[PDB]
Order: sequence, then structure tokens, then C-alpha cells
Amino acid sequence: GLKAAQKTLFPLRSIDDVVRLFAAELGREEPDLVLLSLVLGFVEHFLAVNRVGLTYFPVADLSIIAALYARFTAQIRGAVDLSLYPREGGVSSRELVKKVSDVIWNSLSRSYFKDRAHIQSLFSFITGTKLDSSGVAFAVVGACQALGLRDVHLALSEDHAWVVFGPNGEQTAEVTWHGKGNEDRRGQTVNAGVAERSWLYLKGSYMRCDRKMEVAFMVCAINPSIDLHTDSLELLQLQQKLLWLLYDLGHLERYPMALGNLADLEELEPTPGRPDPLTLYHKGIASAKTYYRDEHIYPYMYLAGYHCRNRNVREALQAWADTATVIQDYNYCREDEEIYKEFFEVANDVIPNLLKEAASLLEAGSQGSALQDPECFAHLLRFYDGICKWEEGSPTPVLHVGWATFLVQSLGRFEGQVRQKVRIVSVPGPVLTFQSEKMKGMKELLVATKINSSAIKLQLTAQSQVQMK
Ligand SMILES: N#Cc1ccc(OCCCN2CCC([C@@](N)(c3ccccc3)C3CCCC3)CC2)cc1
Repeated sequence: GLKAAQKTLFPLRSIDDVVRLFAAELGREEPDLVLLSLVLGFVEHFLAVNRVGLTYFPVADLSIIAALYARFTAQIRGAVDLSLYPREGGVSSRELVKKVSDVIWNSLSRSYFKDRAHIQSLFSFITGTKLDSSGVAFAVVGACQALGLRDVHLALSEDHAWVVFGPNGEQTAEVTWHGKGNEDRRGQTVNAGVAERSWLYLKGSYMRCDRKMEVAFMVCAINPSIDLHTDSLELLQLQQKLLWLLYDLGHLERYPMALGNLADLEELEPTPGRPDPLTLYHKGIASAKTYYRDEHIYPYMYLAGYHCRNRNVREALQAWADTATVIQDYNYCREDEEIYKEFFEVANDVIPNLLKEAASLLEAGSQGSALQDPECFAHLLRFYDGICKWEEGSPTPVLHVGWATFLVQSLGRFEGQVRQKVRIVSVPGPVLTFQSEKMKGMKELLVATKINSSAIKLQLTAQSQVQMK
């Protein structure tokens, strides 16, 4: 409307007043996405973008929020004439969804830095005519809710967003761009991407949000960063409290990434009486296993990151091996570059740094060292095996000689007497089975006291020949 009942908590004078508003909306039949996004974007603007004059909390007066809300709903209702797009069965048409998408797109500034912070919310859309890629998808869903189109929902993979709609919520439509320089497929289905088994579309095991999950998304989308060195404590607390609210109401049940986000917040500043970060990372993984066929990568990356920051090398390696065990059953496609970057950084920067420190600490006489644990060597091998298996049958390759130099270095961090204790068994303490042909052929090389660097490089890159002189 806004409806009279939506107005009664205003003004919002504190973090807890914002939480109250969210609790009230979440108790309603259809929480108002437009209201909630505007409120979050307003408070984020005045806590992270411009803190001038801040003394405690940027008071959100009804007149201010109602005027932004009226700006949004006038823009959408004025531009989308529903009479041109008749709705059979309380469900929307592809042409209507494309029209809403066009309205949002055409409203945006012609040129801006697309990966700025703080351009995720409808506050950014209205005040700066700027949205990020997923922010466009969210805005389309909000616009559709404003129009009364109850069937249009947000769909999320781990790196992209689109919408579902239509009979049984079975249709898909692209509504935003992905990446940089990829020509957009706005208006089309996601079926080609599902069919090619790319990570971008998760083999169809992507999130189909309900209205509560869309609230969770906008909460995850809060960006407390003020600058490279500085987060808003007020926004961290708000996001954390809102995520707990959502958790308590059941709305994180099917949202792995949100559980990882909450775990990270709890690591930073734990809430008394709440589960530990580790419990929450494991709940994220459980969510992915239960609802998404264990086809998500980030539940395991979140866990690995926590173990890495806490120098639990064994457990970090195990979680990265688990990441690779998920990726192995995908085809590496155009538009999957973000996950390639994640794996590249782990293999070629993070793991080497962790193992270098471990080596120094072993020299200093550490006991229980990951470098003396054959199960840790097995996790490292399983990580590479999943990456190599991922590469098999993909339309673009993954491995190259850059990766091989780091593999050889990482292998060398383990003494031969440790490496010799892993039992590599064939289909048909530690025991490991390799799924990739690359690692099966490398087995022979993985225990020599002196790693044959040149042979390992040849096997990992499948390089046919060596230099002529
Ligand atoms: N080791 C390790 C490691 C740990 C965590 C890690 O990434 C955790 C952050 C994952 N990232 C995924 C995309 C995600 C997001 N960019 C996203 C999520 C789904 C669909 C599109 C975009 C946002 C979610 C709320 C606003 C947009 C932001 C969080 C990477 C490596």
C-alpha cells in the first residue's frame, strides 16, 4: 500500500526497530519485498556510504520511506500495463516477465561500475538508478510483487540469479546479465545451461525461493563494508540479528549460503546461547545435501575458509577435498569462471601458504602436524583428483603448467615416509580411490622420496613432448 499495519512501527530508530519490522512482515501472508529492501538500503546508505552526522542510528521516518516506496510503485505501475498481458490461472506469462525486466533494465544509468558495493537494493535503484547483476533480478521480483504477480519468484544459483514463474512455478526466465562481456539471454529459459551441466546452473539444483527466502536473500545482500579496512559494526549486527530471526522462523532451512554467512558473522562476534560457527557451516552442508542433491560448492568452501583461518590444516584440506568431490561431476563451461578462480586461488595460493607455515612449524617441532599425517596427504590428493575429473569431458580445460608447479611444491611438503602411507586403491591406514585418469596415472610418482617434478608436470597437463634441445 503501504497498508496501515505496515506503518505502525515507524519511525525506525534502532537496529532492533528494523528487526521488529522484519518480524512483522515475515508474520504476514506476503512480506513486502519493496518495503524491506528500501529500508535496508536506506539504513545501509547512512551507515556505510555516508556517515556524516551519524550519532547512533539513521532514523527511518515513515514520510521518507513512504515517498521512496511511492517512487518505486509509480515507476512500475505506470510502465507495465497489466491489461496488455492477461493472466490465466493466477499465473504470469513470459511476455509480462520480460516487460517487467525491460522496465527495470531501461531505468538504469547507461554507464556505471557494475561491481560497486551498495548497489544491491531498491534504495540504490531509486536514488542512484544503479543495480548490480543479482540486484536486477531481485528488483524484477519486487516489481512483480508490487504488480500482484504472486507466482514470480527469485531463482539463485551460486553465481547467478533469474526468475521462476508460471504454471506450477515451472517456467524459468533470465532477467539480468551475468559476468562481463557475456551477451545476455534475457527472456530465455535456463534449460540449455542446466542441460550442459555447468556449475552456473547447478544441474538444476538451484534455489527456487519463496517470499521468505527472498527476504533472506536481501538480508544476505546487506554489505557492511565502509572501505577495504572497515566494516560498519551497526550493519554487521543488523545482518546477524536478521539472519537469526530468519533461522528461528525456519526460513534458512533451504538456504545453504545464508547459513554460511551467519556462521561467518558468529565467528566474528558470537551471540551467547547460539550454535557455534562450525555447527552452522555443517547445517549449510546438510541443507545442500538435503535439498540440492549435494551439488553446491560453497557450503564446503565456507567450512574450509573457517578451518583455514583457524589453522586447522587437516580439516581445511578435508573441506577443500569435499569441494572438489562436488565439482568433479560438472562440465567446466563458459560462464563458470568464478568457480575456476576459487579453485585456482585455493590450489595455487592458499594451500601453498598454509603448507609453508606448517613446514616452518614442523621444523620448530610441532606434533600432530598435518605434514606428518597421511590422511592430510590423502585430502590433498583427493582435491586434485576432483579437479582433474571436473576437467574430463568439459568443453574447456582447467589445468595448465601453472598449476603443476604448485602441485609439485605441495607434494614435496610431505616427506616420502608420510606419502608412502596412503593406500591408493583401484575401482575395482588411509585409503583413497581416484576418479580421474590424470591422478590414476600419477599414482606411481606420488611416493618417490624425490618427487619427479618433470614427470608430474607432464601427467597433470598431459603435455605430449619435452624440449628438443
Ligand atoms: N576457502 C574458501 C572460501 C570460502 C568462502 C568463499 O566464498 C564465500 C562467499 C560466497 N559468495 C557467493 C556469491 C554471493 C552472491 N554474490 C550471489 C549469490 C547467489 C547468486 C548470485 C550472487 C551474493 C549473495 C547475496 C547478494 C549476492 C556472495 C557470497 C570462497 C572461498
